[PDB]
Amino acid sequence: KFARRVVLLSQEMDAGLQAWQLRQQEKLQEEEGKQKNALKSKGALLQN
Amino acid sequence: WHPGAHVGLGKNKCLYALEEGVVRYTKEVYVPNPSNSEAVDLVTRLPQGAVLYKTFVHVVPAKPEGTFKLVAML
Amino acid sequence: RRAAPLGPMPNEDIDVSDLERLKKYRSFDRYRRRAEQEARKPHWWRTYREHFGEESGPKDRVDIGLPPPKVSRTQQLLERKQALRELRANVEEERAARLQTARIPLEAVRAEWERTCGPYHKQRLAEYCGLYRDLFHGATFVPRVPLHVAYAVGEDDLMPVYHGNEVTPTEAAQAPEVTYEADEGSLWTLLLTNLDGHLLEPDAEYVHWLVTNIPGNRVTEGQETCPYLPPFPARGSGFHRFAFLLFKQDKRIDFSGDTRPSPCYQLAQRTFHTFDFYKKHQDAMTPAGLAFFQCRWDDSVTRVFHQLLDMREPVFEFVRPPPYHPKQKRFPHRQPLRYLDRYRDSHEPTYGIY
Amino acid sequence: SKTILVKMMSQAGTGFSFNTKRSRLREKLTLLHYDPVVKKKVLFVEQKKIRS
Amino acid sequence: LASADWIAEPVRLKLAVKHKNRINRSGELILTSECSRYQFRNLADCLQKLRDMIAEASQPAKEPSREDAELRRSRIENMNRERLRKKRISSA
Amino acid sequence: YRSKPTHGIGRYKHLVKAQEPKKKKGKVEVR
Amino acid sequence: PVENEAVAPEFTNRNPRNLELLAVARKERGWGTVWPSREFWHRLRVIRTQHHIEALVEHRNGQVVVSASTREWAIKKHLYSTRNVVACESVGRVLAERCLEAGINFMVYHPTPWEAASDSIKRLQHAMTEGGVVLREPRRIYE
Amino acid sequence: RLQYLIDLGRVDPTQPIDLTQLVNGRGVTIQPSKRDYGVQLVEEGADTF
Amino acid sequence: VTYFSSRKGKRKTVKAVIYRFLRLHSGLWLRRKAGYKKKLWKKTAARKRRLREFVFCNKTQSKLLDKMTTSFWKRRNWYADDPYQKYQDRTNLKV
RNA sequence: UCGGAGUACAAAAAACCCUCCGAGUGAUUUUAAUCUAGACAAACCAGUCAAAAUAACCAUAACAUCACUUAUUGAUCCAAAAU
Ligand SMILES: [K+]
Ligand SMILES: [Mg+2]
Ligand SMILES: [Mg+2]
Ligand SMILES: [Mg+2]
Ligand SMILES: [Mg+2]
Repeated sequence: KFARRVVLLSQEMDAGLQAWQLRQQEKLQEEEGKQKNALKSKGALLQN
Repeated sequence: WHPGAHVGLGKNKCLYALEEGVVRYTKEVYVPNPSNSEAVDLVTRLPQGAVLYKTFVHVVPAKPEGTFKLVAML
Repeated sequence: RRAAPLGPMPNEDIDVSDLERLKKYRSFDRYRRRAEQEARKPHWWRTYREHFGEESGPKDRVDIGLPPPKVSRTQQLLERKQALRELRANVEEERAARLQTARIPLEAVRAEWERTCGPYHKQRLAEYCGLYRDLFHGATFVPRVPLHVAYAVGEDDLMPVYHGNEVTPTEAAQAPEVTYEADEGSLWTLLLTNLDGHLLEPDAEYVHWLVTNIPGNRVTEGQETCPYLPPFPARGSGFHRFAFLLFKQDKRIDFSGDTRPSPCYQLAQRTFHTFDFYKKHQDAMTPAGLAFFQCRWDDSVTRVFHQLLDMREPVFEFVRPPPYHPKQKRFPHRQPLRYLDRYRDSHEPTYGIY
Repeated sequence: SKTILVKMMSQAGTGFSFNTKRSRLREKLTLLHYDPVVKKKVLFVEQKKIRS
Repeated sequence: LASADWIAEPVRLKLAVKHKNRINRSGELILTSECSRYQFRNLADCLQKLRDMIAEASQPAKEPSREDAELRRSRIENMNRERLRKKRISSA
Repeated sequence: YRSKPTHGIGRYKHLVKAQEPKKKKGKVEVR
Repeated sequence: PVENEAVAPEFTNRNPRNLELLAVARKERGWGTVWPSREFWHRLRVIRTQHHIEALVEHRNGQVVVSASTREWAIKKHLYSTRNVVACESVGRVLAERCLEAGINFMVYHPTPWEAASDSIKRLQHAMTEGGVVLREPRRIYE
Repeated sequence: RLQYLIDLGRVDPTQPIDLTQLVNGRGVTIQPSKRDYGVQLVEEGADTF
Repeated sequence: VTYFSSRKGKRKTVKAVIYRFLRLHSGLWLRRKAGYKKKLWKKTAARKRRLREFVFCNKTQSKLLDKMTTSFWKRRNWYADDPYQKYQDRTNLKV
């Protein structure tokens, strides 16, 4: 019973760490999506 | 605590929420009512670089005012 | 356990000692001006602007529009002052001004307001009504060119359409006329859309008019793509916003993929996405003008659903959330007799075995 | 100085009486109350002395 | 409504003028009730409501008016839109 | 509150003078 | 059946002014210990600097919708001085026209008590009343 | 309940029905001592009668 | 409370309770606020309204009054034109 | 018996034949309505606030004020008065 608890506790910590890394990549990939989704700013650049 | 947005004020200076939502506490500036002689006198004597700050209690509404539903299609 | 403040305290700049040397306010209208200027600063503590929807605070607005006209400030500064000196020296003006008896040519101010600061004032009107949010999302444009939309109602009466006005559908039954100053060296595109009013999809907008490749001022001579359709707001949900968009295009563009049939009455074919539409032809077109009005329900809407759209008229209603009540206790304590009425299901008495 | 409690009857004919505390040295009091029976403001006059 | 011959011709058209919001596309006047749980009372309410509709429309002299809180702003927003309408220039 | 970093944000009595009220018995031009 | 008859049971209106124009939107009731009261949809803000007169119409979010001030070159070249009683009238008349053009017909003005008796502010509201813009916003329905 | 009694033969509509027939049908029980003055007809089942 | 009477041997009731309480068939008891007729000129408008309202009794008071009265007053009564007739039975009580 | 400050230093509560102030009402008119969501407080009895709605009156008008404003007060039964 003790050994199974060690395996369960070791996997949950490892699985929880993987989830955080996925969110960090997901947050960055979402940021670059907004940059590559808007419109080409004409603004004052038309006369520039 | 002075009342803020969506918060009433009873005759015994108790604060009660007017809308359903989340209670929030905030530090804001104090601009007294001109008809209050004692408060406006305190503001008058302040130096130019100072502003009164007081604490306020707010209630940010959660439920919307209402929604439109199809009642009849003639 | 005292903690250290995260930044400068508000009133720590002034010296507590030597109070008499510091000049006072002496007024109540000075404090209000000072307090309001202090209330708009980004303080490090929790503020009202933080919790009550400041719309993400500072936003990097994307500008997609014609560049502002090149004006020389040095020449403008001298001519503006020179013109004022001529008006200042007039004695008869002083006679009227002192005696509080003078008026101004509001029509003349209207013409000059449009040319000088009209585009900037119209920009915040669209932002306030969220036209940019529902059309270009974060992107915004300055309505540089003036635009005039008017409806022919009577024999000679002319209902105008300004920014954020209100027009009854009866006035808008017929197609309007658009007048704007432009030379015969470029092309323009006119687009009228119903931002809210789509039935199945809430994020889509209908199209009521679309004229393509307009040669200069004459709108009629331009190629027609989508025919005019009178506004048809629902009876329940009122005040739909209809926006006129003017696009300036460099080259003759092939606006054939968006062509609609002539007696187009299928609302599924009127589905439109301005951001998607502007995405395809972003290189050629450029927004230049804007004019939008509010529109509620009237009797003339009914015939549109029946005769024109061949549709049963849908009627909505504003429904409020049901009242909130606490969980019912078996033995209410010091509660009025009406405590039972709150949780009653129906007022019709219901007998059981009897 | 002692005050007097007097009952005031409506002058609108309806039977409506509310008590009011009054100073003893003052003369007969006459007020402008609001009786719900007529749902309108009507004159009220002092009628009887009840409590001192 | 058109073929309902138990009402007079002036009464029939006055119902369409006032109650045009309840008229279906096919000319079918629709009246609905939700008050009581028993359908006998619901039908009785509809009949009494229909009698009142006919009774007030039947009388030519019956033309009551009223003032409401929404009527004030409706008049103001109507008056304000007439300010811009006053210009009279050649149209399209 | 004491422990919060925003403690003492409402302090004002050190901005204005004490302004001793003219007491009925202590009314005197103490110069 | 008819493909054109499909209607969603719930209709979503994205117009921010739809609730405001229907007099069903929430007014920010409360405060009371401060001034001015922030229970409004639109507020008229009149600022009288020693050189110019500025009038603002603000939403409760802090944004300014329509503004008419003597600092504009359009109004400056038609007025003799920007700090007269007549200058306030011109600001009032110009703002009244713009508010009608912007569709704003109701607003709340809370003047300082001494400004309420001032000659310029008294006649400024007269221009607004005759300009078509009506103070005293309508009461909220089911407040 | 009046419809329920008739369907099960507790009372019959061929013969006139009064308070006595209801008691013999065990439909209602009347206690004269407890100031009971009879039976009142309610409209709980008017739709399916 | 006389648990066993000396004449019939049954359980008596306390007449003080019935003269000033009303028992609904759901077990809830009804009573008037104390002091609703004393010194009305002294009390405010809100206070007088609160004292004129009927109120319920909590579990201990309700349980106490059930042991002081006999079983005749707990019966089901069908009065003619009874204002409280619709309050007799509880409804939509999720305990 | 009732209120305020300290003891009880920062949510609430917290004692002594503990240390100090008070209350058992006046002045004035703005004479202060009816009805109901939701809560604070509390052994019980009591005490407090209160949106919406209706009426009153600027014709889309509810906090009586001031005196440290906080305390200025008494349950049934019973008696008297118009009810
Ligand atoms: K929509
Ligand atoms: Mg029985
Ligand atoms: Mg509690
Ligand atoms: Mg109210
Ligand atoms: Mg006794």
